[PDB]
Amino acid sequence: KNRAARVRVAKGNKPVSYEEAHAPHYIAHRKGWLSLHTGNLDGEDHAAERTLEDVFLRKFMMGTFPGCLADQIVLKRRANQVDICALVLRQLPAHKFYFLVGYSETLLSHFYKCPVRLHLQTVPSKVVYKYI
Amino acid sequence: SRYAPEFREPLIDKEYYRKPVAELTEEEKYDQELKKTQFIKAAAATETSSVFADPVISKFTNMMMKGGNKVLARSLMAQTLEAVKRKQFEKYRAASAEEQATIERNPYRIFHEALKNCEPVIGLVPILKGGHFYQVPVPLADRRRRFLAMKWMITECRENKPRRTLMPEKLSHELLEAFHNRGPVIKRKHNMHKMAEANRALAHYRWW
Amino acid sequence: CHAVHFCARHDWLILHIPDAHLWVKNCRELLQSTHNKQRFDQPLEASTWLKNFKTTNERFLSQIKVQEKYVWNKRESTEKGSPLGEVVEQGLTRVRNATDAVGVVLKELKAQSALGLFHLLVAVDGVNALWGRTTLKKEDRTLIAPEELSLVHNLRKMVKNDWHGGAIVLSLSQTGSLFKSRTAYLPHELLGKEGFNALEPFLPILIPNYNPKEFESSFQYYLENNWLQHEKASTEEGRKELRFLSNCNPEQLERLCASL
Amino acid sequence: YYVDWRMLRDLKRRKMAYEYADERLRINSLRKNTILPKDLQEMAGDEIAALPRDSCPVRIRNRCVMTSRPRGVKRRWRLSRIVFRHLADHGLLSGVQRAIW
RNA sequence: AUGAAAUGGGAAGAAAUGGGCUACAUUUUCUUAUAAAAGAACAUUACUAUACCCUUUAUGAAACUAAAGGACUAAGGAGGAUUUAGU
Ligand SMILES: [K+]
Ligand SMILES: [Mg+2]
Ligand SMILES: [Mg+2]
Ligand SMILES: [Mg+2]
Ligand SMILES: [Mg+2]
Repeated sequence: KNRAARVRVAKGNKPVSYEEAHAPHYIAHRKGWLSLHTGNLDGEDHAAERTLEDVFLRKFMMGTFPGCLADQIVLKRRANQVDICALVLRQLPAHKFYFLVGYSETLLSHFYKCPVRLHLQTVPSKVVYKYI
Repeated sequence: SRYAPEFREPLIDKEYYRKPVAELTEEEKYDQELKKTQFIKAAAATETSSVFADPVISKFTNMMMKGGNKVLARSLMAQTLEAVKRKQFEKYRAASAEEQATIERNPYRIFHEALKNCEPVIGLVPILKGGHFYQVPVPLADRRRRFLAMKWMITECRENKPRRTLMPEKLSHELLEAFHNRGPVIKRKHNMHKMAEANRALAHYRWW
Repeated sequence: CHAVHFCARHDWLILHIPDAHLWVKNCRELLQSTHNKQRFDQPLEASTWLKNFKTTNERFLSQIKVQEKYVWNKRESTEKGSPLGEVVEQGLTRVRNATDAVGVVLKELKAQSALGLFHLLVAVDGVNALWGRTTLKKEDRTLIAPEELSLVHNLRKMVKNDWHGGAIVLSLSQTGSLFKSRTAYLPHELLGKEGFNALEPFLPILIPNYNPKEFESSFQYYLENNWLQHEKASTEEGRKELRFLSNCNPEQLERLCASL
Repeated sequence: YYVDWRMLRDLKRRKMAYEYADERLRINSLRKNTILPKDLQEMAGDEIAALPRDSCPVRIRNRCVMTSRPRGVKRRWRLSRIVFRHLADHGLLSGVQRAIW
């Protein structure tokens, strides 16, 4: 049996998001890609360096916004600009988000030497695609 | 298969399509009208309306082919037919007018009548009686009877020949010696019949 | 071969090389030449040709007589004036000299032809082999060249227009040719730059495929001998089929009809 | 901290090969020819031998950057088959999908 | 010290067994060709060694590796029960 990235069935009480519900074979069919860069296109270089930055950028955002992430973040690279689009729960006060945005942007712009912007869409609570 | 089960085997008979409508039996006439609404399989690369195409020889060629080498197997069959035509012309020219009449110089007619002679009618088969298998004489079907004649020919020539002889020279000499019913392949037919004779006692075991 | 028959019946002296590719490939005995140590001698190839040349021109082998003395061995020589048949006889008797008897024969006929004694048809089929490449290797495992071979070198002189008293009839054959494409038939493609320059000015005579009249004549000839034994061959649909598959090519028509 | 002590040894091999690249190029050039006296070539054969062993660039092994796995790595991403499949099967590699055909 | 590092080694088989590769040839061997056609070879080494050995080249600091030639060439003559794959 295949165990890869499959949220298995319980007794109908496990909420799962759209991203979690779909197994790997639905990638490019029902669900898209969380990161969009040009490094895996044919005749393009620096796939390894873009992929390592993604791993870190995801671990950074989880720790910097602990318990405030409704879904996995979406990374969008255009030219040298990096754009982070994160669904965040409305747990923290509003002013705290302004602090963490200023901090996380400046810190990641001086770490990778690129302009990095954070885009936050706040949800009242996690969106449930289906109960499995 | 890449052909859905709704596809129909092609009919590549030139005269059939050009026959007058009234000459066709209504059963044949019915299929033509039905086929206008059906799908038709593409014809094979070896399927043609040629007047020189013989299915029996085309099948015999495929049973000699090794590893998809159709050119070599077809070449060997062409050399065989020629080796038989050249062997009968020599005999015809070196024969009296009376003898000349009997001599057959058509290689296609020597090939067909040679194979038919080798065909075995009844061969032993394993049949289950009381949860036990017995060798009971059975009537061989048409397809199995035809297959056995060709297989026995291609196997006598392939194996039981000198090292320096060639297949067009052993096959020609065997088709000709099976056109007169005096060959090793005919002896193999006489063994299958001889063995069924010994086991005739178990004939009634057959349930069809 | 049609030209060789016309000349043969008028009492010409036929010097017919049946295939010239056989002299540049698949040689199992390749000796060296005493006359010139650079050159090599093909004993078996020369011996076979001489026996055929003897049969064709047996009549003229007593009339023509050598104009010089040829020392085959220390103990054997040909006195001037003796019949040309003696040169041929020694070549067959002693295979070592066979490649040298041929050279004497070609030299004598070329010189004596101009004297008006006889006409000489030098008919070489497969002439493209002379100025091409070989598949023969020296003791060092290095490929030989056509000039090096003795038989090839002698013949290259006979196909030159520096003599008179006869005619040279040449033919090109890509079949059996070495290092040439399957679809090469034109004179420059097969002869090359060396062969073309050697033979010019030459008269090219194109041999085409059977025309409608010739194809019917060939079709009836096979039917006249009972060769086309298939029942449908005599019919108009058989003939039309055989015309398409053969394409009126003489060889292909013979091959297709052979199986039928 | 790197993944393990094996990745640490590999990292040092990569930094000592970069230091000795020009040197090992200039010396090795004197040997890869037939134009210089064999006495010089025999001596250059020992100058290259005398350099430290970790300067040799054939002692570098490509390891997964995240698990330090010596075999199973894909050179375009520098990840093992196990790590690559985890990122690919989650939609985190841009343009990588399963191959159905 | 069950931790860290350096240098040198990690051997072989009158053995059994699994899988693969090659051959046992004539529907074959070699050569040109292009897979068509042609010329030769065709049983003692004819077919036939991706072994051993001998040279050369490629990679490397290191040839112990791989390729290409050279000879040397042994066995094998289509394989007992039995068993694998293919619609
Ligand atoms: K230790
Ligand atoms: Mg560890
Ligand atoms: Mg390595
Ligand atoms: Mg071929
Ligand atoms: Mg070296």
